[PDB]
Amino acid sequence: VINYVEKAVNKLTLQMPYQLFIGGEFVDAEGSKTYNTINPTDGSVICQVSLAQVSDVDKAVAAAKEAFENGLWGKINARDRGRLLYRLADVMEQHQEELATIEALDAGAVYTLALKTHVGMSIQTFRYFAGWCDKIQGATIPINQARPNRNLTLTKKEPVGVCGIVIPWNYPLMMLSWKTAACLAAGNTVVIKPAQVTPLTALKFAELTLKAGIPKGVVNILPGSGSLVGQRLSDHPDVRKIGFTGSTEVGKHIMKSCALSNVKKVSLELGGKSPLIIFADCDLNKAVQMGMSSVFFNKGENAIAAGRLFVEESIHNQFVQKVVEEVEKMKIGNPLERDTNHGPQNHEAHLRKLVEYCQRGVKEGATLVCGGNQVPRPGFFFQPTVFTDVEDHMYIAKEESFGPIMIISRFADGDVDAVLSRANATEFGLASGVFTRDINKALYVSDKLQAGTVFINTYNKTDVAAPFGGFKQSGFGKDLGEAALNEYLRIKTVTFEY
Amino acid sequence: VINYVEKAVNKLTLQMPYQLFIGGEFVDAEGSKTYNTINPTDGSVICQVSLAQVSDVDKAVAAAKEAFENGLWGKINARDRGRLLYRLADVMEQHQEELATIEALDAGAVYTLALKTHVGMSIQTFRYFAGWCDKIQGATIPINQARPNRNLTLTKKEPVGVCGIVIPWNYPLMMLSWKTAACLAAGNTVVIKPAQVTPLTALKFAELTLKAGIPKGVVNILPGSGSLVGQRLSDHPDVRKIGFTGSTEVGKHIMKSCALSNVKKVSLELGGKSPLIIFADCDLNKAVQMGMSSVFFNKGENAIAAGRLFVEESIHNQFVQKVVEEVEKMKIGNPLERDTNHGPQNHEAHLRKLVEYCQRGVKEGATLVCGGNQVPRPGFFFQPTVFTDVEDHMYIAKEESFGPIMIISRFADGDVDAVLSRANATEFGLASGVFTRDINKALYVSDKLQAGTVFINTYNKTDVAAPFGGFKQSGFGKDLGEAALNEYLRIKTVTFEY
Amino acid sequence: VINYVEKAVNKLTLQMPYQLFIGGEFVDAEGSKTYNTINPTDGSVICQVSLAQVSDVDKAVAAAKEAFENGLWGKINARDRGRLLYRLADVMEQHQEELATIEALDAGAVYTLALKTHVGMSIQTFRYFAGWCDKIQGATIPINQARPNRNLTLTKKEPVGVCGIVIPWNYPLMMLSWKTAACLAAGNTVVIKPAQVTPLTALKFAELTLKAGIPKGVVNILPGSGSLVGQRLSDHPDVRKIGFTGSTEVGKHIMKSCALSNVKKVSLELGGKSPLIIFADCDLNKAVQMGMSSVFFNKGENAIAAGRLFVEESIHNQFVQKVVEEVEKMKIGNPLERDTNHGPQNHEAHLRKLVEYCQRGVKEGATLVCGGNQVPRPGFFFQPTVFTDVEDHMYIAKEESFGPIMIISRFADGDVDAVLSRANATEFGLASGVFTRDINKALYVSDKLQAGTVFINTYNKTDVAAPFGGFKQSGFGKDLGEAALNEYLRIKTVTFEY
Amino acid sequence: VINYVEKAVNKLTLQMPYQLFIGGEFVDAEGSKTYNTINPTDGSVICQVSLAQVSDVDKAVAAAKEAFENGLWGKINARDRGRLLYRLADVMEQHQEELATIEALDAGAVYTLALKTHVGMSIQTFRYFAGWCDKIQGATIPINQARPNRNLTLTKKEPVGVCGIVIPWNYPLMMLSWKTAACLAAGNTVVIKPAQVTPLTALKFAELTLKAGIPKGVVNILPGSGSLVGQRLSDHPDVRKIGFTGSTEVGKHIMKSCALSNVKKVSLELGGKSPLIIFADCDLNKAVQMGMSSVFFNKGENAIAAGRLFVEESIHNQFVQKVVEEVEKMKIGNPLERDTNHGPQNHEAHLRKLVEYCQRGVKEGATLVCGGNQVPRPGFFFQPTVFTDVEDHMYIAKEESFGPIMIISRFADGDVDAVLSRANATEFGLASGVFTRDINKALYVSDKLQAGTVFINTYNKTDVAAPFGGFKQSGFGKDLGEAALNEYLRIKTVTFEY
Repeated sequence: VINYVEKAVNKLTLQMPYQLFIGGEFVDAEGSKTYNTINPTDGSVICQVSLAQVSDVDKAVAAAKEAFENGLWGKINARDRGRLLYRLADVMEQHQEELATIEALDAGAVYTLALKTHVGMSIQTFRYFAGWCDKIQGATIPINQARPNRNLTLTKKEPVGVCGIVIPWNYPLMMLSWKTAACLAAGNTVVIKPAQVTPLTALKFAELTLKAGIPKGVVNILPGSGSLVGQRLSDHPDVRKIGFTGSTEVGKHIMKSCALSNVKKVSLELGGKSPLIIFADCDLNKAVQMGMSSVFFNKGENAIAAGRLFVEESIHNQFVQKVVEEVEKMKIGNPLERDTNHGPQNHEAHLRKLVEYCQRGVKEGATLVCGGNQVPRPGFFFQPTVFTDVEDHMYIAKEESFGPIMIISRFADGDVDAVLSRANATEFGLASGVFTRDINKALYVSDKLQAGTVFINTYNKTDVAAPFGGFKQSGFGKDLGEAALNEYLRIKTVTFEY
Repeated sequence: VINYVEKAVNKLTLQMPYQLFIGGEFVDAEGSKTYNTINPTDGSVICQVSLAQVSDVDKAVAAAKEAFENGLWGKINARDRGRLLYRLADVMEQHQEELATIEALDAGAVYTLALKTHVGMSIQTFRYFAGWCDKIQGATIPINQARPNRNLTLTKKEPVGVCGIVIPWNYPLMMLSWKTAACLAAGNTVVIKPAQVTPLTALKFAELTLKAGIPKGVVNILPGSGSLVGQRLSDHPDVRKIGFTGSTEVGKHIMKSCALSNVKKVSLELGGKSPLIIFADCDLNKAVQMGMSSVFFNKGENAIAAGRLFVEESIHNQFVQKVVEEVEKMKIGNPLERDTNHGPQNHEAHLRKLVEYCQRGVKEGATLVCGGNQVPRPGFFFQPTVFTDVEDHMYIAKEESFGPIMIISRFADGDVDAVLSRANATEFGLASGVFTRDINKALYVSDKLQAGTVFINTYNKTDVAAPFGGFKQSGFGKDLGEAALNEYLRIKTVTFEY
Repeated sequence: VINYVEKAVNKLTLQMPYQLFIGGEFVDAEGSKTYNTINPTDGSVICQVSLAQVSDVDKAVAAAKEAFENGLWGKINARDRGRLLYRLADVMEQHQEELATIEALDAGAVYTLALKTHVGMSIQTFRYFAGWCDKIQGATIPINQARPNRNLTLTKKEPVGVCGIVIPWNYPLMMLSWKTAACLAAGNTVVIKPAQVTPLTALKFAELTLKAGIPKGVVNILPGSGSLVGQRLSDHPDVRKIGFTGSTEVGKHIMKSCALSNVKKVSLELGGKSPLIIFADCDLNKAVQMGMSSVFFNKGENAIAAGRLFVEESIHNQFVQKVVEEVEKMKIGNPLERDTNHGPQNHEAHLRKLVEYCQRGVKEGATLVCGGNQVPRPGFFFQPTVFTDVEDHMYIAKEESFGPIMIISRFADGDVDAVLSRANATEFGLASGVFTRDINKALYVSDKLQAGTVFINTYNKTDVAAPFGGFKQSGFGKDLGEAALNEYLRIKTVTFEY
Repeated sequence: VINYVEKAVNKLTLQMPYQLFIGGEFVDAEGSKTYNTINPTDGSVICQVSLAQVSDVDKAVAAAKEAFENGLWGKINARDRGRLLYRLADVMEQHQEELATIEALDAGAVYTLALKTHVGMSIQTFRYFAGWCDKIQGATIPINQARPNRNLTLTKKEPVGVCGIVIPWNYPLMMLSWKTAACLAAGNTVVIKPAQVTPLTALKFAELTLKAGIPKGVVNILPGSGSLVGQRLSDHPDVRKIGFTGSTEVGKHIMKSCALSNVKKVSLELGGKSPLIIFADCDLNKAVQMGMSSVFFNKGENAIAAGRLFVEESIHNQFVQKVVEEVEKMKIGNPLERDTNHGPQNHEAHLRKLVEYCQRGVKEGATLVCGGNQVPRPGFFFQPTVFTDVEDHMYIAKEESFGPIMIISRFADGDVDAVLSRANATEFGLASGVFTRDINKALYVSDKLQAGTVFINTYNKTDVAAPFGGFKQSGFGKDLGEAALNEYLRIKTVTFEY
């Protein structure tokens, strides 16, 4: 039997695992060490969670290696790996209310959105990839013939083997799902590190894999310190790939560590400063609605949020009046209250960073139109904010808030290429967008924008079939889509002579 | 007008550029510095070659950058880019004897082999990749629809931008062309660092890009020091991809610097210790021919040369006897002479290295059945060598020689799984092969071998359409085939709502 | 409520629909016309079944058209259409014991096989294709830019629309599943025509689509005379694709009909005379079992069965001696009994042709080693048959039997192209096989065989991922695999200038 | 030596073969039968051309079948096949002035346009398809494993064999180039039947294949009666694929014949009546330019000609007036005059049909704004024509004219779905267009149009990489694009057990 932290909320009896998941069992960390996970709604401790040690990482991994090399996962039909992954998806759906509640407690996700998206997309993610398992194909290739002889050349797609994935705290389960589904669809086994601040949906997902019959060893979760577990996953000789989403500096270190050990393959999503250009000839109310969302969605803790809105001169003031009208209507509150629109930031230290951030924006000269402060109520809520008169040299033009702060700039009537470089000046390139009703503009603007995603007349419109990843200092590699699969596959060439 | 080093050799008149190619002109390095390049057939100094300085690397990068962003190459149709690359290939052909002659002098490549393979394949590459330009396609993806609205999602494959590629010395022009043709075809610009010890066909090549009409600044070439130029390209914040083939420790470092600067994408080809497994049921005469070749091809300076031969008990002795018989017959000598089937080694330091290498095999217990020493003639020639009684723990069973040293162990009659396991006991994984007439062992062994390429009843049969790359510590990324392009393209997702 | 035929048998209580399925409701045919369906184990009348007339064909088409054009199926996400098909597969799984049993009474399929294979594969078929729904992608293409402007070119894969599929009687549910599942996955709607002699499992399937939530009109089934429904569907101006499996004469007329109406798309799969070539170096006992199965599986009623076995002189006599011993251990009997392994032929008329066929086999000079006659018992059973001494010019060497008739020819030891030649001297070309331990023989033999599928050391090894169709007069077009989707999709090219 | 018709014209001495081209040699038809080919600039006989008889067809097929089965074309590497086809484009380039004059003579194509587009695009198509040869690739597929044994499934893509292709007269060289290039690229051989009224460029083409090194018998050409040649090819037992482009009645008959003989494969491109919908928010003047071209290009002799312009009510009259302004500026005359805009129709009988068509438009109530007549001068000119007040039931609203006839209908402001019905109420569906500055209608009208090509803010912008073909009664199959290659290839699934 599994030890749970029981807790009655949202009409529910939650049963939450709080330990390391290694080898298909929940165990305490070495020397029973633990740490506190914190509910951002009121500041309380939710419980104590195991704190992984170097020798626990070694066990997660030995188990991942054994499951891959000798266990069932590596011996069964691609189609059957499909079945299992599609079953895990049914289980996740059977437990959806419970997972969205846990994600609301653990991470401050407004409960309606945690159902429809955090958990909703998690489920689509496994179901999509399960589809791929028996549809991953190699090639036969018509090479030159060694006459008087004959040659056949074919390629076999194979799994890379044991993989370490490190997940961010903005959407704990969904991001777990994005990287894990693809990784396992390709026939790998995995050691997962959820962020230190958000371990709970990972741990419950762990248990679901048991409920789903996924073979002992295939999934191993290690909550705890990022630089203890992330570091060792990178150095380890039996790990062949690291998937990393997170901060830039930590990214660089990770790739560096991958290089120094065994030249493991590495993915990196290091956030962004995504531009959104809004011309005069767009549909303005809709630009307001979608503009607001491009910033405020999931309390701005969103690696592709619009980090700079460039609004055409002649509609700028009208756009700002309208955004202010609508911001006053958002309902800030507890994530479990059904009428809540805008919930807490994820943890305390981020709320501090948000405060410091808008302090500095005011200092350096920008115009603060609303918000900027902690909301006066318990927990870690932050007021939806709007800056105008942002000039390209300001820190709030260069830096990623990861919070609900709308940073607006003007550009001149009909002045396309100039606004284009302003928008391209960054060393990020994770996403971008443009609103206009003119087709020429839209097409042209999407060619020139130096970002991995261009949204046209919509925003935050990701999908499990559509690949996701940045250019430049946002990193490289994709999550979601056929393309995702390639990070977790290796290609073998086989050339016969006969 | 271009300065040349003129030489009457091989019934032609080589006219060799010897300088830096930067932005369309041959120029001297900073401070007019130069180094000598040496002819391995006689020990003499072919000529003086510019020695590239940090400020030159930067000038080469700035010109690659201008050409990508504001040059014609970035404006022209994909079809016309293809045209230009087919032209280049025609020019290369028109100069085939000169290029193979240059390569004979600079690298010691036997002229016939050079003409057929080094240059032949080179020309095939540019031809192959030429036809890819206007067939590089993206996708349209049926995403869930934001009803009542509609969504179109598509992808654009786009060039990554300024690239830097670092070429080894074993097939100077060929290796250059494997990497450049793919890079160029995807629409990038390039800065190429050929090995210090082999700069010559790379500068001739550069002159040819001029004959071909490749716009100024698309190709730039920088002979010089490996660390000086490699390190600078790795750090430069305008470079976005490194392609690298070379030694383990250098590669790791390259990958490190890529991480610590701007998360530039990277590729690593790091050689191997490739196992070749020979079963008593193969055609034995053919196995001696192909087996010998698997080692001695291009005097062993070959990244997928067979590092270890495992030969079945029942035929081990008859197999050795026959190899020895056939080695006696090889004419070693001047690469320019028609009779010659074995050139000198590339350079002096690699020859001394092969000498230490075989002493070391003897000290540790392996039988030295022939060769082992420098051939007593001018230049840097090495004896085709054969070792037997080689135990799994020996240094020469683990380390990559890069020379003509066939290294043979036995295995037990019947013992399939056992041998696979010893063949897989390396942290290399570049290539492998199996000889046998049995369909069942061939398919099974090819599954179980842990390497990027598996040759079945042939060896060294690469082709411009078949992807080439390692697993484990041989690195990652592919040269050749369609897969090679994915290394030099990026995917932008455009998602419209309407 | 639905009118059933109830039947207690095999320890279940069968509930079998028996009417036209049209617009999601079972209805009687024009003027209440009916015909009888005969149990082949005993010749009795299972029941009356509706007899579709012309006005019914139009009603079914008119329903499919409305459901494609205005109903949910043409409006939902590709992703969700996936879910409906995975759901249909789970419903078929839930009624699996019952479907196997209807297939036993209706088609004389041995129960244990009907369950593992007819039903089994049918489930995989819907699971596999449900997978494709949202992995069906078009392209983005790099056309020449109309300077000084820009062009964008993409392709959208769209459904074809209303399809008619005509299903054979050999594996009724399975072959329905084959063509239906791909058709639906691509977003089409369908009118299905099962074989006059095997309507039952189709009609029960029609009911299960109700349980799965498939919108009304998407599936429609019309039992009846093949030549009336078949005729009308292929004439109808609102049907845009016929998928057909059946005989040459009928297939031909159908294609002719598609042309004279509205130039509908067609696929044709017209049977086979598949050569199996058995080499002396093969594993003789496996060769015998796989040989047995190659002819006897599903009492030979199988478009891909080995209709000639060529055996190498040195092992011919020993092969026949063994085949005969095995033929003799075959238990013949009621498909419902656990220990039966050779059930009755599908229907009387077919049984009669099998009789006529061996009459001519004997008349024309072939040695009849065993069987070749109706088993004396009731219903329609036929005796496992083996002919040896078959000469190329003979009727039984040219015409497909589609019964359990093994037809053997010698070929001279070591004569490969000569037998290849004989194996290819047919206007069929649907499948083939070679048994041999020689990789070289195996690979060469598979190049040279003029056939849609080549098996190597196995036979009847179809898989839902592996495309299935013939060359020459056996047809064109694939079932199964990614290739299947192509027969049911159109490609639209969109070219913008901007 | 070949027999020429020598003509000094357009500063050149043309050398025009006039014989049948069978097996690499030009020859008279059976009993030397000939027919004349008429210059439509002045109605003069150009010269007499051989007239293919049945025996002749058979000879050509046999020469193709021999070349495919046993000749060089069949044994070479796909890469070497690529090369020859590239050489073929080069020879055509060197002859490009000559071919364009020949086409100006035989087809009345304006010389400037024959050079740039008729011949230019031909040159492109060969170049395009040459690149595809060594890049046509099969699959390796993850099927379920027959445990404890193992399985390998792969697909080989192979040629179909002898093809027959029937070429229309409107762009004789170009159309021939379209089908022949992909056909040859895929590995097959061919009998090409040019239009009876336009043999000359096809025959000049055949000479060129000689110069190019195409093996004797890969390309066979048979000028003469359409019924005689095309009908024989369709029934021939040794032909395996027909590619047909022309008229609906002849197309239907062709498909029928493929069915009746051996179920050979068939493509049909059967013309269009393609709608071009112009919205009031377009650029008015670009619309009048692109609009005029959409109809008048190549004298209206164009399968994707805009057969109806639907102009939004509010901009109609301004549009019709501007169009009249511009039609009066078009210069009419000799195809060799370098300032000609509009040349003669292709032949008398078509001129005569243009005349009748226009009478009929007026008779049924449409408004003749200009033209609708033979231009009085020698040869077969027809006036550029504008019709207005066209209504949905009229004959000229339904029938394809294939002449230079603008047929305009108004449509009510701010309806969109209602103009789509009108644009879709034809049984043609080859092409279509939308002019609009508004992205939302553009993307939506592109989905909704039932045609194989949608131009958006441009027209007639085909391209060798972009697939061309029809839906509904326009036929099926593609020319141009990767997807054309699959009309000419078959797939072999090969399945191992081991």
